[PDB]
Amino acid sequence: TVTVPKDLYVVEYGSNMTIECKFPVEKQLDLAALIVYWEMEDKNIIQFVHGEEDLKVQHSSYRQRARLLKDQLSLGNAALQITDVKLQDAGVYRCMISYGGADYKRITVKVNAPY
Amino acid sequence: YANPALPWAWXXLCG
Repeated sequence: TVTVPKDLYVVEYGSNMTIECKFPVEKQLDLAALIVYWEMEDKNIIQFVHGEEDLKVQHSSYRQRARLLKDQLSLGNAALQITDVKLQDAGVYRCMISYGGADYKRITVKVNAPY
Repeated sequence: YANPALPWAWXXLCG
């Protein structure tokens, strides 16, 4: 089962965020069995297939800001890091992990502008 | 889905 440590993030304008998305890993991760999808309101952020990614399919509004952290991935955490968080980044993020079965979770991100 | 070079849509659709 895919689990999330939390399903709501409130993150500061201009900061970096890491959204987590956990799945069961045994002694070692098998890339040949793993697909990860991160999506946000019809925008494709990460489309990871057995180790393979193609920047060309990443939605323009996440270019150079959004990546799947590979060290975490190796621990069963398909963590999406988004740098320089924008107000437009607020919304519902969806992760799908396929790894000995497919499951998914939804995560709300809110962006605050403290003063 | 699941060609990494083609847009997907939620869930496991082609975009």
